[PDB]
Amino acid sequence: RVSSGRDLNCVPEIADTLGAVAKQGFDFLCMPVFHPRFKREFIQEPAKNRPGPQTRSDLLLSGRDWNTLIVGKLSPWIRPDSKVEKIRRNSEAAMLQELNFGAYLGLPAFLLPLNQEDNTNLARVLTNHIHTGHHSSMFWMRVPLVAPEDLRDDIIENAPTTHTEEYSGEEKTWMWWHNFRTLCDYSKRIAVALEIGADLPSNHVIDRWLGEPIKAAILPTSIFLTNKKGFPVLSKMHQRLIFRLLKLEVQFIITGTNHHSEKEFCSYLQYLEYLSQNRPPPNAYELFAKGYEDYLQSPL
Amino acid sequence: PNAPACMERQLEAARYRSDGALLLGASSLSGRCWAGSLWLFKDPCAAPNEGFCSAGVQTEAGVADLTWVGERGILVASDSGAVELWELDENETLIVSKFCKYEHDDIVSTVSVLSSGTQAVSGSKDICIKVWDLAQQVVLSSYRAHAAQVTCVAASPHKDSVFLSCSEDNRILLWDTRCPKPASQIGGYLPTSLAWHPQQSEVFVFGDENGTVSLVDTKSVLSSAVHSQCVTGLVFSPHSVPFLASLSEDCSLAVLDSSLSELFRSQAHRDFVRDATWSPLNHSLLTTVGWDHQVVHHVVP
Amino acid sequence: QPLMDNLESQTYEVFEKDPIKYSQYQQAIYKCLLDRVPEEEKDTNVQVLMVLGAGRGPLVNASLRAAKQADRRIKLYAVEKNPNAVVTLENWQFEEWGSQVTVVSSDMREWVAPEKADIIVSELLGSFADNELSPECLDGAQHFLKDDGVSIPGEYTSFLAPISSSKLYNEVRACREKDRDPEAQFEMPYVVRLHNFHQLSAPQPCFTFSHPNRDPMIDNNRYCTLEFPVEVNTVLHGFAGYFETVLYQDITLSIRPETHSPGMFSWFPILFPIKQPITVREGQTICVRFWRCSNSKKVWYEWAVTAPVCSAIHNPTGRSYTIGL
Amino acid sequence: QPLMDNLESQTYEVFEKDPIKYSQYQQAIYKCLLDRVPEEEKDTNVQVLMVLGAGRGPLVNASLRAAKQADRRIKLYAVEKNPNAVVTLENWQFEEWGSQVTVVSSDMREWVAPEKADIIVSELLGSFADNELSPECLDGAQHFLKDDGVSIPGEYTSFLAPISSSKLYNEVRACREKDRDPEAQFEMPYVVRLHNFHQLSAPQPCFTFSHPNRDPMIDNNRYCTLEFPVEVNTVLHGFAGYFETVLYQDITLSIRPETHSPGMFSWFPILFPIKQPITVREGQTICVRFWRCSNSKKVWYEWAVTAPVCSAIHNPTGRSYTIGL
Ligand SMILES: CSC[C@H]1O[C@@H](n2cnc3c(N)ncnc32)[C@H](O)[C@@H]1O
Ligand SMILES: CSC[C@H]1O[C@@H](n2cnc3c(N)ncnc32)[C@H](O)[C@@H]1O
Repeated sequence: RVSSGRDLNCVPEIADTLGAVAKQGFDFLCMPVFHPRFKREFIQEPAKNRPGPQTRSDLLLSGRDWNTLIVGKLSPWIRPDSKVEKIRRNSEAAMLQELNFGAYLGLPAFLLPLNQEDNTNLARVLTNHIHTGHHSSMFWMRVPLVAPEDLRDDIIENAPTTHTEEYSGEEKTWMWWHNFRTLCDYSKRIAVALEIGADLPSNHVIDRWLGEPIKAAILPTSIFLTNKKGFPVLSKMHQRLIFRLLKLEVQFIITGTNHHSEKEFCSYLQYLEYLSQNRPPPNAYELFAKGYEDYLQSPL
Repeated sequence: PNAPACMERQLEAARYRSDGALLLGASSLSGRCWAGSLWLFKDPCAAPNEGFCSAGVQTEAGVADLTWVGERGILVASDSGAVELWELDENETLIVSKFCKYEHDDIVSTVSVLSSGTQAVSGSKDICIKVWDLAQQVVLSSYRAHAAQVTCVAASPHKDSVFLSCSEDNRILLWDTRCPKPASQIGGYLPTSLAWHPQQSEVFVFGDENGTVSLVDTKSVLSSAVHSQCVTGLVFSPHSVPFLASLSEDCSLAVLDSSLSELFRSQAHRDFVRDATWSPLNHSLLTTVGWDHQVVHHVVP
Repeated sequence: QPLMDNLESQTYEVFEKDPIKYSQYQQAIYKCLLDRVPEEEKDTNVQVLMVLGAGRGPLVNASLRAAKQADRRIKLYAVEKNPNAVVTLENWQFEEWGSQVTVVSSDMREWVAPEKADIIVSELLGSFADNELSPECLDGAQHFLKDDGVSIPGEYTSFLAPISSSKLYNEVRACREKDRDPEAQFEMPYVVRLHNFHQLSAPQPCFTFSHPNRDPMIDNNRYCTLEFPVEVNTVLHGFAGYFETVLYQDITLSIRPETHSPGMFSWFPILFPIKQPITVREGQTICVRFWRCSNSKKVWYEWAVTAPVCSAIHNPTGRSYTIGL
Repeated sequence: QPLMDNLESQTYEVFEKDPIKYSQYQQAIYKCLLDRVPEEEKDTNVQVLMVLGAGRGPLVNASLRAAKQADRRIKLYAVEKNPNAVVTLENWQFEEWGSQVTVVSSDMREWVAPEKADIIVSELLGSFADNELSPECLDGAQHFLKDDGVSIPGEYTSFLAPISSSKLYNEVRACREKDRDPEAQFEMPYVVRLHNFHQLSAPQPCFTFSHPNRDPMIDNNRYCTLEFPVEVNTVLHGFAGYFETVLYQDITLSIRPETHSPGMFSWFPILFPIKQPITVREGQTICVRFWRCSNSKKVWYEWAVTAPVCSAIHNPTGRSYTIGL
């Protein structure tokens, strides 16, 4: 059985949203804790003095539900590495605010994107939240296998996509991650949420992630092919990647809208259960070793 | 009048129709419920008072942007990932949903009707730009030209294959769908707003995240530090020689001339200025909406 | 440490789950409104009530229930410095309370109040009464209380008792951490539901604070000597700490075992350990000294046993434990 | 840390033993008095001078020598928070200075000044310019400066340079102490007369402060990225820190090696170490990030190398080193 989550960026009513998601068979919901478009000002009047509540109430869910069913998401307007000083400062204050609300809610995990090369100040703000107060939330860094710049359609007449091999360049998002966790001092609380695209990179790029703390794999509905009966399926190569991820016992995250509209949403989940049930059974050694994976012991 | 009992605090959009009726779009960006609403005021002075609207309707999610589709249609950019078409009933007393298509994988941020008025273009946080056939209610083409969130899309006033896009990947793209490679890169600080010049076919203006407004010619740049923060919108006046309204997150409104020089300034808004619309009846009257729930009617000198 | 730290949602949920406590504050507010506003003035006289450290709103609701039962007019201010709790209060204000309640997102020591208060209501008390810094907070809020203004609580007192417990002594011993002084675990108090222990002498009052604080050039620092008669042979491992508070007149709350408020579980006793166990013979007196110290940044306790034998002074200068201001 | 700590008599004696420094401040005051008071007003116009952090009195004497040479009338206030230095100033005031000098025993951020100043004179600068908290102190004193008032110094800037030194790296390594994080010695700056080292790239400006601070809602926090071109093969062990200050107009003080004030020894360079040495090939760029952080109690620096390889962020949240406010 797979542990799965639903990634949503639009949650009109939490209780209605969680219920719908859980009926579909998901174990958790990744959602914004402040409205993703609700940009807040911290320095300049009059906007810094904006009234009313800044977000929805913690009273909307039981404490058990916040602790178990909700993965917080950082607002997409928060840019701590912006080239604009005012944007950097508002982002720092907004990032601390969102992280602190997450810690207030007792969220098991919180998603932060690694979507560019320089994340120095995002790492400084996270490292500072980690050393402030008493909390133990996991931080899941959302990082793509292939950078959006490297998978764009070759449709810009005067800015063509490079057809030549860039061995180290195709591994760039691993370096985004490596630099981020080096800055943060290998904190046990910082993990990878690996995002999977329609076109898989070459093997060496995938193998770069071997030995990395992958806690989740993000599967967009758009990467799924359609079978004879209209159900979402994966290419033999994506299936190969899923089998490796299931061995690591990652939590799967389904992102985007239903692109298999004629069929129900849980079909994406059903396909993952199918792959999970259709993997090789554990041999005598594998059944014995269960629970000992990466568990350090003193030699007898 | 069959409309919701109360409209949401965060006014996102304001657009006058050729007769002078005012279209409003709102979202609740805080509190328990994060939904939205579409409103029509045949009496714009009554706005935003719900008990004095001509028609009003509640949407499932927030209104990130909207546009008129002729005189009766209302195209909506939804937080849900949907692009929705709504239409005023034959009595203009009810806003009825025509289509709700979930084609985008994240918030639909920007929406624009092409010159023919038969097709539209959407932009999203999912990094894609889509071309819609409004009568068939389908996506004709989907484009992943960008490497980050699509901030703004603006259809050419007069060319049905031409549009602009700008994004957090620092690209401004000029599109011509007749081309095998439809996008072309034009050309700093991130581009946040776009407006084609109403008279000069090859001229457009763009706003940036640092408060700068720029004048750009395709065939061939003029620039001014208009705002202290992000330029949210740019709307040219309906005059023979247009005036240019700029709105920002600095909570101000500036009305500029052909040389980008400031003629008018308003600090009426207590929160972010979201949309501006020039009156089709009184060319000196400009209406702005903001997150402070104010509908301000400005008299421009 | 609700002043230094922002309390989590589930911590506030625990506080709120104590009905006895809130019915006591409601009773104290009810009595105070009746003594401040005569029947003839009930429609004219609006009392300005200020909840200082409102949390998620139980004291705001207790004040509103109190005004309804007293049939007196109130104007409420809900002051909270934790912006995460402010979200809860602001959602309550829009949905339930309305204009009657003004939510203020601020530290009570910094807040420029628009008008003076008739009553200030707070629950800034710890297990040792003043260990959460209620004296410093309420001294900072005092200038916005009217000359005839009332503070609920009006008074609080801490109590100490010598205890024997080789079980708890070992529990403190096991709190040795790396990158700190190897004995720092003994120089800090612990909140603990004391179970396997022996109370060696009856609890005696340690420190008292009164609000409003009348005396000019106020000093929250203190030095107390306590002499505990011991009737048994034993081993001293530390001091159990409790408190009592006067909300208003005869309405009180207590965690002192002999006067414990029935059914109230908001506070467990505190434990001030000692580094070395001390032998006590029957008929001997245990003499303990406690200091409440501070600077502009921190508050802390220092303590020592001076009879039957001396201990070292524990936590000198807050080197192992401080309470953030 | 002269703000947090009271400097000893012999520490002040060391400062005073630098004639170049005081003749520079005297020259800056002399020039300022001549620009502020025209010849015709020399008998009518008395300038209110305030020495903020007067120590044992060298800036008071430099101000008096400056007024005598400019032939302008001055009214001096000598502000000092260290009461041990106040004894020296008060003995000087009774014996030498007289009524002309008013000694004030107070923190400049708390002092209720009886009148506004024409000129505020201070020497609150450390080896990294702002590391002794001159920005916070002078921001707190600003309200008592006249609208056209002058601050001496008027500006200061810190500089950084990558350095190689296996000798200093080992010296930091040997600073491991018990009862603290085993790597805390690498997350704190040191004042050091750097001798056996290699400067890897020319010093570049890091942080700048201007006084009076004109901008509303002042922020002393900062984030700087510096790119250092490297022409040699080497090993990076840390960053040498220096400063420059504009006392008045063209009158300056500098410890930046290329512009060093001749004969001035009041400040040695600062050293920001890194935990792990970093290999640098010729032609590579060293990229360093520095933050100046704070809360209401403390100020600190955080730093990291992001090229040719990443280091961990050093001193996150001031966990190893803070500057007391
Ligand atoms: C019910 S526990 C005490 C409550 O008072 C709040 N609090 C403590 N000290 C202050 C203060 N100085 N100003 C405002 N609220 C305070 C805390 O954040 C908490 O919600
Ligand atoms: C010459 S070193 C700096 C001098 O200024 C003093 N000082 C530093 N900060 C302050 C302050 N905030 N108020 C008054 N004196 C200060 C120190 O005690 C020292 O004598």
